[PDB]
Amino acid sequence: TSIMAVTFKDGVILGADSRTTTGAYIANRVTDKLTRVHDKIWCCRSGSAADTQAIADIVQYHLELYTSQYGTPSTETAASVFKELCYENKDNLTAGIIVAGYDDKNKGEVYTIPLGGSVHKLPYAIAGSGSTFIYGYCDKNFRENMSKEETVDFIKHSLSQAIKWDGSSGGVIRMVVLTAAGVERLIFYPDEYEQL
Amino acid sequence: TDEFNGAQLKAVTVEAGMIALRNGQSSVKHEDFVEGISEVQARKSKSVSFYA
Amino acid sequence: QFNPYGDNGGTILGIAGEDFAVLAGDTRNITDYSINSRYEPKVFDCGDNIVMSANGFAADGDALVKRFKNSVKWYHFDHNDKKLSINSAARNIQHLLYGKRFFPYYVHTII
Amino acid sequence: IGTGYDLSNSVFSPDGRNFQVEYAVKAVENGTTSIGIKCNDGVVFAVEKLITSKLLVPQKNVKIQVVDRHIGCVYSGLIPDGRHLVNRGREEAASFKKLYKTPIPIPAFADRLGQYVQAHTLYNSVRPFGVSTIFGGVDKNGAHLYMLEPSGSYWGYKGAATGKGRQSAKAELEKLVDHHPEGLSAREAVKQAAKIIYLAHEDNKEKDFELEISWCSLSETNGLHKFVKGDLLQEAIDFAQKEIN
Amino acid sequence: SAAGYDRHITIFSPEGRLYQVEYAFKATNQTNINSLAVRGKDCTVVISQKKVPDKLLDPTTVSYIFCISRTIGMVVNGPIPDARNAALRAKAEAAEFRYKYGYDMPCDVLAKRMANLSQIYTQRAYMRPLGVILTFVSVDEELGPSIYKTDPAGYYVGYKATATGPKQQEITTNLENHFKKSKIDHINEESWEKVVEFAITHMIDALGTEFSKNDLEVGVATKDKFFTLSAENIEERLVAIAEQ
Amino acid sequence: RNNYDGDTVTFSPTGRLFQVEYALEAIKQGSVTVGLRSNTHAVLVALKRNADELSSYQKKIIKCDEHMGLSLAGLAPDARVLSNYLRQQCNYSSLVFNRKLAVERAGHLLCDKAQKNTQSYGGRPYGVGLLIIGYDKSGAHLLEFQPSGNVTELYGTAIGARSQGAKTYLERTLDTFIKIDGNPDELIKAGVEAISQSLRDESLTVDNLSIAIVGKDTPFTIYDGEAVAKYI
Amino acid sequence: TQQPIVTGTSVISMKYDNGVIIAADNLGSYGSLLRFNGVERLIPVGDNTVVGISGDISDMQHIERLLKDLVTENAYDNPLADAEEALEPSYIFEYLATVMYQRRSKMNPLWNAIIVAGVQSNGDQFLRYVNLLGVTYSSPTLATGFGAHMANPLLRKVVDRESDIPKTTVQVAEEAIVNAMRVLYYRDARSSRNFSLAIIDKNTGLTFKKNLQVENMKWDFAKDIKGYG
Repeated sequence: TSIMAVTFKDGVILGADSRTTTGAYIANRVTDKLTRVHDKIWCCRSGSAADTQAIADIVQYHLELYTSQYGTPSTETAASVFKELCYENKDNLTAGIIVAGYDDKNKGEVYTIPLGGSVHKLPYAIAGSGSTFIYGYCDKNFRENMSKEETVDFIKHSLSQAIKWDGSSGGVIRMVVLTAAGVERLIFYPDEYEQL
Repeated sequence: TDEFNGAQLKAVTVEAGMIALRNGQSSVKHEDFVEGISEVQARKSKSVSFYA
Repeated sequence: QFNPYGDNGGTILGIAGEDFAVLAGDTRNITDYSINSRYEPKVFDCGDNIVMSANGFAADGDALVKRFKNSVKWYHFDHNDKKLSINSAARNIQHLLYGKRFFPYYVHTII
Repeated sequence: IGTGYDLSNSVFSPDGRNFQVEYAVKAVENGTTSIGIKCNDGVVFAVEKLITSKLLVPQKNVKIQVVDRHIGCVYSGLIPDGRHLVNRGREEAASFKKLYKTPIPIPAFADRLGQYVQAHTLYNSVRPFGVSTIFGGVDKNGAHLYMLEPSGSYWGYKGAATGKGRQSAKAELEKLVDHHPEGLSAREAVKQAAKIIYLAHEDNKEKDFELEISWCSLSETNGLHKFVKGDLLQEAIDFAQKEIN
Repeated sequence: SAAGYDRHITIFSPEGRLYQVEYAFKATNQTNINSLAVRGKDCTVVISQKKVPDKLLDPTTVSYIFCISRTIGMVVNGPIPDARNAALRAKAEAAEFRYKYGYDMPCDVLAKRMANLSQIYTQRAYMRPLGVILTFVSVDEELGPSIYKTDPAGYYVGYKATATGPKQQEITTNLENHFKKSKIDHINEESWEKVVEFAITHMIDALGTEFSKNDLEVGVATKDKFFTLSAENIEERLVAIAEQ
Repeated sequence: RNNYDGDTVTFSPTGRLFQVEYALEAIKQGSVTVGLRSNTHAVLVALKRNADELSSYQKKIIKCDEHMGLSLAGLAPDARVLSNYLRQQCNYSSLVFNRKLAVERAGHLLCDKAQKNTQSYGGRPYGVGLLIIGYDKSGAHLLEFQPSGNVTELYGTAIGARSQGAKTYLERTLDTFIKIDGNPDELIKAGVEAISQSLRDESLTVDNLSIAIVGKDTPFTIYDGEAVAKYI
Repeated sequence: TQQPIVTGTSVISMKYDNGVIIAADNLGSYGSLLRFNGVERLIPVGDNTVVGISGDISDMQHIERLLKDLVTENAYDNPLADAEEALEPSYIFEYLATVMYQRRSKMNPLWNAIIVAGVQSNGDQFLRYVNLLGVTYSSPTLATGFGAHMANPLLRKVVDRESDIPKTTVQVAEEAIVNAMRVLYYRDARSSRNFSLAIIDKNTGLTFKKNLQVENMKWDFAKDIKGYG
């Protein structure tokens, strides 16, 4: 399952493949992997499904408190709590999570969490099992501060490639736009983007 | 001192000149006043460290 | 898996005279087929007329030697500066070896 | 009074209050003048540290202590008790830095400190604190100054004051709002702190004082806490000396 | 009288009364503020007094209405140490519940558990009552506008509208006149702005004291969000009344 | 009343503790000792008290470490527990950080330790003052420990019984003994004159003198017998 | 029990007369896949010290937060906790070392290769090795991982032994560090054309240089050969 988060001028758009695979049985063909931990922080899940579901829920207990008492958390702040959980479960679990979020003093930000407990700020991120086939492709077409439309077109294509080349990627390309505008869900069907 | 009212304060100073008179002095000093206080109280002036 | 015990070679040698004692040992320290350091102490004074050396794998050994150097400090302190004999030291090391018996240490010790 | 109320610190009187916490405050009265002067580009802390005799060493004891590298704190009242609350603040601060990978917000610090004080009124195998603590710094959202009562009450402060000579101190702060409606620059609020503490030493006049001033300012200390010392401090001394006479 | 009694919360009197608990109903008027919470038909409003008595404080930070969670507000009357302390439990139980049961915690369930916890603090004698009245407001995800007031003993009952603070009696009377006279249990507006305006008016009536934006702070729970109005947002409201 | 004198967790109406105040009385009943220092040297001179003349004295100097040490005035059991805790800290510092911990940094840990027993229900308070000396990279330091647990950095102090005449001596000669650096004999000399003045019902002997010295080129060393025969 | 996950490569250092140079690639490889390019791996501690970490990147981060807490710990109290009682590298060195023995003791090590480089506040150069296995030795020519065997001779022509540290000057040291950087780009799969170089000098302090490019590229014997085929 390939997932990604890429900055642009007005914010960050998170993209993903919503296929869930146990072996060569598809567990569910759809169903998001874009999981909110906050209104302006959303997260991307890949790897082991179970691990990745549970870990996010724990994080939401922490960031519920965070918002209530001590202000909004930043994208860094949400990532630092994932980073501790993944660090302490370095030897017990494996989770590949991209943290991206939208700010009123940074705009769109990307910090990716590898399978271990590191933290690595990048302005774009690719991860999962499906990502290892589109690394060369995304690299050519990345540029700084795109318009919203180009960003969307770029993510659509890159994820279609991962389905073409990997069986654990699939179903709809969901996108979560995070902007000053608000939150937009976006969905697209296979018929359109197979061509593109 | 602490919690010594006007009367008491005079009691220690006058008392401290008596003490000095016995020792061989004919004027008061700093140490003698301290000794005046140890009459108001039942504290021992000089005792070895093994309870104080 | 993590094997917590590496190896760092070296050779020390002890000779008891009859009014003097030497603890000697080479300064070559290795990891595989590299020479790490051209000069590496190995016999460390600990005072009271005790030199200690604990050689084999170097991490386990520094740690052994260090815990014993704390043991000198507490020995003076609680005994009103009693000097530690070579036989009392020998037994004392045995307590450090048995206290890391099921976390066994992999050094040949010569004092 | 007796009958609880002042013998135990979780027992309430018919007055709906606890008289031991008033007594906690009284020990603050006995403690010495400390101010914090909020500014629009920093925060300034000054303290009066009295000199008992001249055998004491100059500039080597304080009540200014730092948490992180950007939150200054100073306490007045009982000195060793006041040390331990800041120390407890550090242990708390460290936990925030571990989990969230970021310095503490000053309003985050204000909440955690007030929980620690309030806990020492819930049990009776514990003693309350008997110190106020002026604190604050600069963070994301700018400079913030808070002051904590031994009551476990806090509010934001454009000027905070505690210790014995605080009557003079509060009036001078309010004049400072009126004369400069931005509360003045942090550089000159150091000098302003020296003139305050010297007037506050007319309440403490029987002995000598040592003026220690510290700051943490957005661009005048480059967002970090440092001691105000050397030609900056010498200035404060001189301005203050000039202006009492 | 007193003979042990009042020094403990596990000591009853001849009457079975626990005296120390009654002292916290006297300890919650110690901030001198008064609150008003009212219901409309798409909101609950809760309004408390804002005392900034020294200009040495920042009028911003001053408040006793705290955001507990997305859908839950709360007003605190009584001491600042116990305000924060009750907010900690409330914030925490609200977050834990959310994650335990996966779903948001209603006004009533937050009100219920806070009281039980308080009760256990009266059962035991290493704890004490937190002497605050807490009034939780939410627009429910299933029962619409709601107000639950939690008293320091740990009684809880819902309300149409409620008042708290020392000067409660005059506010009780006003609010009785209002709903009796309508014969409906709520304010009739479907614009939440005029309900905040209406809440304001009642408050001025009941107290006898005209207000300013330095003497009010207003919390508004609407369905699916909560917000505390800033000083300039209140201000707008007052000039609608004064000249309608 | 002094019905606030029944607890350690109960402040009086004036905001005092009686427990900490009675502990000051215990210093006074404890044996006199003088601290002083110079940029390059620090000394404690202490009066070694016997219970009688079949009694062979008592050590008033406990060696904390090779760069630290303390002396006492007041309770002997109390000096013993806090010396154990302080020695652990010196070992700790040396084990984990390769470092001679600063005297003043050391003193904030001992201050807390005291206040632990002040905060808690049970735990005996401490009714001893300790004079702390050490010599690190930041030169000589002198701390005066209180039964409150407060820490005071001075160039010179005295505590115990009849110790006020030694403070009046040091004040006068304050600037004199500081400037003497690289000369331990003189600093040693000064501590003897101070504690001469204290005396009542006592005369200095060889075995009343215990001099503890650390400095620029000196380990923490306690001097006794034939080596204080040059300073009796 | 920590297994290699995300890995770096090699930290390279030497000593000269007035200071030391420590320098490192910027890389974060998962497997053989170069996942991250341009990962900072030198971490200043004050300005008297840089500790450089390669080995596991997750554990670099854990130690990052410990060194940050080291300065905070030092910074508490004293107006003389910063220039007479500034963090000497020897102190820094020991703190890491103690935590490795104990973590190792739990069959759960912080998986790292660590070289601490810096100049004391006594003025004396300190360059020393520490690692996951707790092995401690001081040598003037240090390198880690592959370069411990591989790129360590180059620096040893320069500094043979303990009496060759004075004979080396800043210029000779600085260039020697560059010649070795080429070796690691060329002949270890763990490569990065970026590197960082940090100068710690007694008369200048810490001067940090980020993203220097390797140069003197040699591939023209590649042109010379048609190989076998």
